[PDB]
Amino acid sequence: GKVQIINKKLDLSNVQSKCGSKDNIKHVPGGGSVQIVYKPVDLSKVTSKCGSLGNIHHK
Amino acid sequence: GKVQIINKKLDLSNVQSKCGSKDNIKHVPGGGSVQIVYKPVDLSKVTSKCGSLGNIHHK
Amino acid sequence: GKVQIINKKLDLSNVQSKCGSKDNIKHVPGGGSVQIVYKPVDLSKVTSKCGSLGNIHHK
Amino acid sequence: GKVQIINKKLDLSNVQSKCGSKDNIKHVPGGGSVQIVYKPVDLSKVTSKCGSLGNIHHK
Amino acid sequence: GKVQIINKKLDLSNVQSKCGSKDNIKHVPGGGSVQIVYKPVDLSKVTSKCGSLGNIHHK
Amino acid sequence: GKVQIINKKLDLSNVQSKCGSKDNIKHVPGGGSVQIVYKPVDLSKVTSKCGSLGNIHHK
Repeated sequence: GKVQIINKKLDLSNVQSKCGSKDNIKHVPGGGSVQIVYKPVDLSKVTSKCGSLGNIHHK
Repeated sequence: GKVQIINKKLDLSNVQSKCGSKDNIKHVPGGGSVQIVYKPVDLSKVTSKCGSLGNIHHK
Repeated sequence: GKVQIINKKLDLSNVQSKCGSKDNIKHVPGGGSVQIVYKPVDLSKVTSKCGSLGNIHHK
Repeated sequence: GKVQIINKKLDLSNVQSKCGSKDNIKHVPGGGSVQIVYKPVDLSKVTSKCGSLGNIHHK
Repeated sequence: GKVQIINKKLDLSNVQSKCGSKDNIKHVPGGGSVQIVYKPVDLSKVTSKCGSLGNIHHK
Repeated sequence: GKVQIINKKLDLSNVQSKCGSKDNIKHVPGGGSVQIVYKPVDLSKVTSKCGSLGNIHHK
């Protein structure tokens, strides 16, 4: 009678990245009173080398 | 009688990236009172490489 | 009777990138009172390379 | 007696990029009172190379 | 009886890019009171290259 | 008997780009009061090379 065939292959990916990240004072609603005092002296050399943010295949 | 065939391949990707990231004082609704005092002195060298933000194939 | 054949390949991508990024004072609704005081002296060299933001094939 | 054949290949890409990125004071609705004071002194050399923002094939 | 054949091969892209980008004081609805005071002395060299923003083939 | 054959091969692209980019004070609806003071003293040297904003093929 009837015949049916299905093949699927399915990749789904969702990548958020920050190579070498620094994040400061990230959220301040400020209800009532808040005070923040911070220095630093950073002198910063940053190096970062992110890999493929990906779906990837080889050879 | 009747025949149906399907083949699929599907790759779906969503990507967000920052390379060498510095993020500062990121959200301040400030509904009452806020004070922030911050330096730094950065003296900063940043180097960064981001790989393929991608769907990718080799050989 | 009836024969039907389908092949699909689909790559779907959404990408955002910031190579070398510094992001400052990103959102201030400031609904009451806010004060922010910030320096720095950056003295800054930035180098960045972003790879393919892509769907990509080689060989 | 009926036959149907379909082949599809589809790439769909949406890309946004910055190379050598800096963002400052990105959004200020400022509905009450806000004061921001910021320097920097940058001395900034920026070098950047954004690769193919693309659908791409080689060899 | 009826034979039908379809082939499709489609690349679709949407791209936005800013090589070397500095973006300052990006959006200020300023609905109450805002004061922003900012320098810099930038002393700045910028060099940038953007690769093909494209659908691309090399053989 | 009735036969139909279709082939399509399509590249479609939309691109916006800037090279050596700087954007200053991009949008100020200023619905209450705003004051901004910002220099820069830049000494700016800029070099830039945007590649093909295109659908492209070689060899």
